[PDB]
This record gives sequence, structure tokens and C-alpha cells, in this order.
Amino acid sequence: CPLMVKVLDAVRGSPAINVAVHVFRKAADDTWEPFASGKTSESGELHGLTTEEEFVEGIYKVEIDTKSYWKALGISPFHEHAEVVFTANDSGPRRYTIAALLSPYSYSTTAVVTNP
Amino acid sequence: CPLMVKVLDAVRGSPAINVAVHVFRKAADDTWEPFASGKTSESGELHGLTTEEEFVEGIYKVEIDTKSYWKALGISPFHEHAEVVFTANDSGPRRYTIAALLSPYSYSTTAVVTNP
Amino acid sequence: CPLMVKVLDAVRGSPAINVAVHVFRKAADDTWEPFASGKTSESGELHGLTTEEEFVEGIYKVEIDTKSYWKALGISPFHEHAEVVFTANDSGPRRYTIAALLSPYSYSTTAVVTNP
Amino acid sequence: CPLMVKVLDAVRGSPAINVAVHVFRKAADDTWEPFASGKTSESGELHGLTTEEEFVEGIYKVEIDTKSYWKALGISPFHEHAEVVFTANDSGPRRYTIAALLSPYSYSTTAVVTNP
Repeated sequence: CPLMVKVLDAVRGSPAINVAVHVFRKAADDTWEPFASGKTSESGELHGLTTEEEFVEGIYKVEIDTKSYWKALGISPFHEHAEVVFTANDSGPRRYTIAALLSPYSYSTTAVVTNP
Repeated sequence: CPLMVKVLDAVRGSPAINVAVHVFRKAADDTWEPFASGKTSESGELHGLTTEEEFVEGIYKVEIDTKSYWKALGISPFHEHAEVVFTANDSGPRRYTIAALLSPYSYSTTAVVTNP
Repeated sequence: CPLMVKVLDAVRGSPAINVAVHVFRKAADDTWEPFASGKTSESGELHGLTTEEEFVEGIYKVEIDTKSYWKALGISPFHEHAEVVFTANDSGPRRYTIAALLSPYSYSTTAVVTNP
Repeated sequence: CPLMVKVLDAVRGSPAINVAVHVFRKAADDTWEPFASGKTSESGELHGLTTEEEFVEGIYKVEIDTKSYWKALGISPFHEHAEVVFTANDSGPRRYTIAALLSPYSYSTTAVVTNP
């Protein structure tokens, strides 16, 4: 499972559950082609987005629907989404964990990359 | 000066100097129209991006060229760039400061929205 | 396992392995009494610090030896350690996950708290 | 003004105003000796903590009373306070800005060390 996303809520001190995540891959014409998407689980994790074979080298964008999350809590959000844009697999397959920590007016993200 | 961007380096504990920043406004056709751009100063700040008359409500994207910053320092980066996507809403305060804290595999961003 | 600590490295994009973590509990005389300690595993996680019975209500301080971590990489660190000070279990047992993200001149921390 | 502290609120997207900040210097007996303190201004900043003549090399602790900030706003906080523990070293730049970004269950802190 070479791409995993984990999302946490800094207001409530919890996983961010049922958060939509879209992944895009930059196409030859410089547009963002849909690649994979899903929603975080009760643990704030989203597994099963892709497979080693599907996950070719390229520039990927992970877009996390932070706005819907805050609106369902009735808290005013600043951002439309949180983004994570990176080149993947250009030296062969790697496993990427993208973590995001959400506040209404801030987010932080980090990547953990391992070589299988 | 309703929009300011500030960028900091968490590896060296310094302003992030000469970082390219591009701002886009979402057009009616859902494309991103160039809006403003510049390079951070010696203080890590980019002032004078826009004026009150130009900065209307809407969805804006700030792209910060973090990869070029790191690669010139001889430190391997993860991201292509950092993004900040938000709605500018005339309700509430009128000056937006977008801050970004950079690490090779992580970033944090916050918005500070104030009157004077 | 009611107290877990996870530590990530924002420079290398990895778990922070073999990081020392000390936990203290504020004593009646306002000094910090040693409570539990350990080192993060290959996954950056430290489990097994305490048990429900040992982990009474009180004010706890988690001190993460960030300085040794950076010095073993030959990277100059700013902080002596990273701290996380909080009241625990004052409404009965809870499970606390303390996450920390380390850069040489910055750290971020968040807590996930669940009710067993 | 060799030491400045800046505090931001990630829930409301604002400076964190009237936040108590205490600075301590580690004494020879390993106790923390009061060194400087104050409250953040309307801009979230605390200037004038010390002078060049007073701020000698050594280990310093900055304690930021985050709990009092949140509890007065009617938002439940996790931490008792935030801490920043660091060595002041006269090698390298001479002005230290300690920034803290607050959320109820999280904080981020960075140091920016500059000359003018």
C-alpha cells in the first residue's frame, strides 16, 4: 500500500474522521488528472488509495477537504483544502505516508518516505 | 497592503530569503488566473503584492516555490511547492498575512487576519 | 497502553528512531517527579510507558531529547528538548497519544485523546 | 532587543493577545531562575524582555500560558502551557525570535535567529 494519508484534528484532539482526500497526477499537458480518492477512517487514516503498479512516477497532488470537515463541526475554516504536491517514485517505488494536522486557520503536513 | 506572505526556514532558523511566491485567483471557468507574485525579502517577507482595489472576494491560491529554495541550499526537499488555498471574505478583518514554515519534508502554514 | 509517544523527523522524512523520552509527574511540592521513560522504536513510536493503574491523575510533562537526535546526525539543533505539559485523567482514565514533529529549529506537537 | 516572543491563534486566525510569557535561565544548581516576563501585545508580540547586557549565554526556558488564553475564550485546551527550552549561543546571529502557533490540542514553535 504505497500511499497512505493520516489526518488529525487539533481543535478536538482526535483523528479527523470521514475526511475526503483526492489525489491527482500531473498529466503531459500540465493539467491535474484524477488519480485516486477516498475518505479517512475512524482512525483518521486512508489506506488502499493505490497499488505499486498503478503508482507510477510523476508529480502528485494530495488535496484534503478540510473545509467540509470544519463546516460539519460548525467552525469557521480559512482554507478551501490542504495540499501536498510532490514528485514520487522517480528512483523506483517508495512508500509515502502523508500526515496532516488541521486547525481552522492553519495546517501542518509531513511526509514519511520508505524504500520497500 | 491587504495580502502579505512570510516564509521561515526551520532548518537554519532564519527567514527564507528570495523564495518565489505566486498568487492566483479562481476564475469563473474554474481555472487559476495569475494575480500577484514576487520574491521574499531579506526578512522572509513579501509586501506590496496587491492593493485594496484589486483584492476582491474570491478563492485565491498562494504557491510558494519551496523546492527551489532547498535545492539551492544543497538540501534535498520533498515538495514541489507549498500551496495555500483560501476564500477571501470581506466580512471580518481586512489584512491577510499568510505564513509558511519550511522543512525539507514538512511545512506548516497559518493565516493571521487583522485590522491594522 | 494509555500513554503513547510518536516522533517524526522533518529533515529526512522518516520516523525519529531511538529518541529518548522522559515523562514526569508534578509532585505535591511542585517538583517534577520521574514517572516513566523509554526510547522510540524503528517506527518512531514509544509504547509501554505506563499502565492504567500507574497512570493516575495529575500534571504530566513529556520531555523528548531532540538535541541528542540532531547531534547524532551532525545537524545543529536549537532546542534542548521538546515538551508537552498537560493534565491527565482528571475525569477518569483516558488514552493519550502525543505526536511530535522535529526540525532543527522548530517542533510541532499534537495530542489525540480517547475515552476507552 | 535580543529576545522577542510572538504568539498566534490558529482557531481564530489572529494574534494571541494578552498571553502571559515567562522566561527562566538555568542556574548552576540546575534550577530555573526567573529571567524575564510579560504579556503579549495586541499584535501577539512581546518586546523588551531583556537587554544585551543581561542576556548571556546559557540555557533558557520560555513558558507560554496557553491554558489561560484558551480557557478565557471558552475553548477547552489540552496543555498547561507551552515550553521552549534552548541554549543561547553567542556564535551566529544575535536576535532570537521565538514564535508559537496555538491550537487547543496542538502547538508549533520555531526560532528565528537573525542580525538586524
